[PDB]
Amino acid sequence: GGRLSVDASDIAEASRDFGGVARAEPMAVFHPRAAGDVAGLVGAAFRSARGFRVSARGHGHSISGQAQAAGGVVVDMSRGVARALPVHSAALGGHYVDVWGGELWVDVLNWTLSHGGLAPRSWTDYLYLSVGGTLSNAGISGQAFHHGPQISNVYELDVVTGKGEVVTCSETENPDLFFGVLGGLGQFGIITRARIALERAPKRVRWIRALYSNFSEFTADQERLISLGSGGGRRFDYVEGFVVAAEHSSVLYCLEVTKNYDDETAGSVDQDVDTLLGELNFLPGTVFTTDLPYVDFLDRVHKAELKLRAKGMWEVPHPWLNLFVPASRIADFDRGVFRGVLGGRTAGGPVLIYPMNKHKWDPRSSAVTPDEEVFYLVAFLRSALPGAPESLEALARQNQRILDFCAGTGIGAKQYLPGHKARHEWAEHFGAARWDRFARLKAEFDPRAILAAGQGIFRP
Ligand SMILES: *Cc1cc2c(cc1C)nc1c(=O)[nH]c(=O)nc-1n2C[C@H](O)[C@H](O)[C@H](O)COP(=O)(O)OP(=O)(O)OC[C@H]1O[C@@H](n2cnc3c(N)ncnc32)[C@H](O)[C@@H]1O
Ligand SMILES: NC(=O)c1ccc(OC(F)(F)F)cc1NC(=O)Nc1cc(Cl)cc(Cl)c1CCO
Repeated sequence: GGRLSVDASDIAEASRDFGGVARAEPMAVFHPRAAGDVAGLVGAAFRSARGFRVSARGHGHSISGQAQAAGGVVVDMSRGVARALPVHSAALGGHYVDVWGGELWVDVLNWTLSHGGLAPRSWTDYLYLSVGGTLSNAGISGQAFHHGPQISNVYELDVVTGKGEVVTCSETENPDLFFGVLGGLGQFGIITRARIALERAPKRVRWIRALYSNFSEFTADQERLISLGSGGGRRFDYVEGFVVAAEHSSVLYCLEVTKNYDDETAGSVDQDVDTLLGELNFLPGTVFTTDLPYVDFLDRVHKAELKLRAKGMWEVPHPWLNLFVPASRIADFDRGVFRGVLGGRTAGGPVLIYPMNKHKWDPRSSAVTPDEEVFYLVAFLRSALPGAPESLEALARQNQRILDFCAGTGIGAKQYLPGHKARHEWAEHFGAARWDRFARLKAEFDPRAILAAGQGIFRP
């Protein structure tokens, strides 16, 4: 059913990622038509004497070669086939939609909106990412504080294991494989189908930004906003934040919130926004508001992408670092990182910061979060200058200084999209109990370590 390709443009693309550093080439790219084709290729690799590497490629958004299969086969999961329609279940209480693992979230959104005006409730900031790719990590944006990450909004999967077997899993059947695959860094199988939870989509968004010069007030407000919702009370539907340079304090903190509304709630949206904002301690006269359709809001980062491609600033190295930081240690992070490591005239990109609630993350999954109820995501999304290798080198040293700071002060930070490569680093990342559950799962579902070897956790 599928097609092996040795096309130079296919090899070149499967040999790079958005990071622009890791460049391990495969022998061929496999283009499947269905799940049985993926099972066939993984089956062949499992049975092969050498046991060649097989890695699924979503949209190639990895930072450090996580989707590369050195001298093996990259499965180009992109499709562009008949799509399953959203379904209502009186047992689950709501809707779901079965999607192909290679499907882009942007295409899922458009499909579910055009079929019942439905949409997933937990997003990523950027929608040109595969479903299987985000579900192998977590899938985070401003909704995770309330709905949990995307791995907390999936009912079932079809997984092609490292033994080339197709398995249907969920909380009730084969749960070990289901929870293992979720946040599992592609280690135990290839997601060929995911059953995404859906809600009735809002039609419009009231998008707000408010400035702060005091980090204690900014963090205190973010932490209060993510605690709202008891008895279905008033709350924002999205809570993010970012660190801004001065051009009271030389560092400004931008709080970013949204209030989702439809035809029925259009009347109460203005009062709801003013009531929630009134309780906050942002700088007076720093409120910036936008009103736009839901799709336009969710697609905001693709618009930033278009501006970058127009300036030759998209195909540049992206040494992006993502950290989860316990809330008990976040104040020290401002002093030491935002003002310290990144202080002064440092040479491009956002630094996002916002808290989340650990209780929205299922502890049975493979995802690694700090051992604290409230933790922040700190996303250093700084890009290197075009055709300037030294720019990448300086950003890499800065990232290592951030990591050294956390280790040196005992901040129990955890890396999201972990870029570790040594066994002792992975053991520390997971901790003893989680490492044991991880390795046991690998022994059962990928004993030959065929899958996602670019993650550099296990070796054949
Ligand atoms: C490039 C980028 C990434 C990004 C983002 C914005 C940009 C410009 N915004 C994000 C956001 O707001 N929130 C978030 O949580 N992540 C965000 N990212 C990162 C993104 O989630 C990751 O890059 C992730 O890997 C998904 O990207 P993609 O779909 O392109 O997947 P990949 O890089 O090729 O693969 C990643 C790993 O998973 C394995 N893999 C891929 N597909 C599958 C399937 N179907 N099943 C199982 N494993 C799979 C790869 O082999 C690799 O190990
Ligand atoms: N403000 C924005 O949201 C954003 C803007 C520009 C952009 O850069 C561009 F090059 F794509 F234009 C990317 C943005 N956001 C983004 O990529 N976020 C992101 C990435 C990873 Cl790798 C990991 C996690 Cl957790 C997150 C989510 C953080 O909230």
